[PDB]
Amino acid sequence: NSLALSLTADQMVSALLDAEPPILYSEYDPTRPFSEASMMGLLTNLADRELVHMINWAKRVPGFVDLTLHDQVHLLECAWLEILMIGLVWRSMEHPGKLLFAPNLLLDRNQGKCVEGMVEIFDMLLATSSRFRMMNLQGEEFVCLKSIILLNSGVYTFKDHIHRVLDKITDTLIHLMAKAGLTLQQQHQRLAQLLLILSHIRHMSNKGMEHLYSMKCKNVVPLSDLLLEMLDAHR
Amino acid sequence: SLALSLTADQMVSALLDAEPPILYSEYDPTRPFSEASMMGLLTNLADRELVHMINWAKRVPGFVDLTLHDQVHLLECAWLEILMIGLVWRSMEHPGKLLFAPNLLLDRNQGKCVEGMVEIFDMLLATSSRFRMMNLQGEEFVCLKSIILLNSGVYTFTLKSLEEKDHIHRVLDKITDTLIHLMAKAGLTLQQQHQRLAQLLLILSHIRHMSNKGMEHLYSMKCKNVVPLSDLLLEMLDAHR
Amino acid sequence: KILHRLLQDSS
Amino acid sequence: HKILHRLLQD
Ligand SMILES: Oc1ccc(C(=C2CCCCCC2)c2ccc(O)cc2)cc1
Ligand SMILES: Oc1ccc(C(=C2CCCCCC2)c2ccc(O)cc2)cc1
Repeated sequence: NSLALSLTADQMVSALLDAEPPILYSEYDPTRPFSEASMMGLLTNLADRELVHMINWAKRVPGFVDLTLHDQVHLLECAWLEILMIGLVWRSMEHPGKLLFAPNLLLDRNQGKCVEGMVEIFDMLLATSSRFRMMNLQGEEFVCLKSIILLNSGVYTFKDHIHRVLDKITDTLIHLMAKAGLTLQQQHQRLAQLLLILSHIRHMSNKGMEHLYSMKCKNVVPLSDLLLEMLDAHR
Repeated sequence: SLALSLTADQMVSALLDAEPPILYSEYDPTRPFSEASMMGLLTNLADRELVHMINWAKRVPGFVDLTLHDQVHLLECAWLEILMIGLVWRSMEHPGKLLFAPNLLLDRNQGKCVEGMVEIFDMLLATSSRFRMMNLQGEEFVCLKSIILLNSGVYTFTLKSLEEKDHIHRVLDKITDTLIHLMAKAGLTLQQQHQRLAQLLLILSHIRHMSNKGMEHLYSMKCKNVVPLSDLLLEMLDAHR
Repeated sequence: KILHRLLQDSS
Repeated sequence: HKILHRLLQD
């Protein structure tokens, strides 16, 4: 028996907010124009350092530590790029047209054209960021969506305890909307809109996963051993 | 617009009245299974299913109020998702089996006849076991299908062209109200309504994942030049790559 | 496009 | 053996 189900909705928000990973920085060489290997090398280095914090963020998600080590590995292996992308989308909220990969690394659509096939994923990420901005996504809602992605994206690729925590985060999401003054009709409508965006985040992840599989086969930008493990888990 | 004034009970009536039939397959039980034969059956089946889906999409409330180019985009990105959730729906009361047609029940052993398709079979089976575990209702299933039609391509899009994007969200919120009305009649508390509403929409993330995985599998067997794809399926497949 | 015709097919 | 195993135990 875990302890996530016993936590209050406010105690659920505080635990997720306190587990938030930091906003990392990219390498500080000022070269605004990028090549294909230059841009992918910076993102690969950044994503590799972000995975280490995500792994420790996952351990501090209520209910995740109560899972089997294998079940913990499975959920992170399938949702890792989704979690990175929804974090990238969230940081880019107050930067329309830009993707804030790091405070010292903002990229636009023209930047994604330096890597073939990545400008298409850029538009999807920028569209999701504009969608979060349109809905006035709160940070308390964002940390709930991240933990939902972690526990849901791989729950059918195996279970009852995971759905119990997923229902707990649902109660937590409703708690936030009822506190903001939204009516009952506005609660489940905003809840639906938020969860529907997760379908696009999954889509962007699968598209991004194939893009990284293409970069591996190009064998120009060297991937880290940890990234190769998270990448090989998708075949 | 007509769809905005629909009652939730009238919304269910429209979706249920528009349900496409359950087409049969050309499967011969006397013929053993093969890779080229099995994918040939499913290609012929999915191709004839596309014709009814295109006419089913027209009868979805709000879909006719969209641009002809917007209707093409929504179907191009969601066609395999809609096929898969219908397949998962038909296979709900057949554990370990996928009911592609009333005369075509496939388990995991048949899925291995095609290289790599067994992994997608397991995901579809787990989704059906999830639908069976949740005791999914037909009124909820038809709501999820129309959501997939409007949502799967709404973020892949003239400054006024986003006004129709705003109209799609109006119908999406309208279908959300319909789901909540359905669950309230089934004796579910507000907490149970929100949880079940969340569980249903979370499955759409896996349906998208299965579609992306299935879309890459169809692209691989096309370049294999082993199973010829129909002219419409080639159009739907080229729209994803 | 075939999807164009079938969507455009009124009668 | 996976690096992800070690990062989850440590
Ligand atoms: O915070 C981040 C979110 C996503 C990415 C990323 C993306 C790849 C998908 C294409 C669009 C760019 C986002 C990436 C880049 C390189 C890499 O080795 C692993 C992940 C990095 C950091
Ligand atoms: O109702 C159906 C749903 C999906 C499929 C299908 C699937 C492909 C994804 C892999 C798992 C099998 C299901 C398929 C097969 C061949 C084809 O040319 C187009 C679609 C057919 C009918």
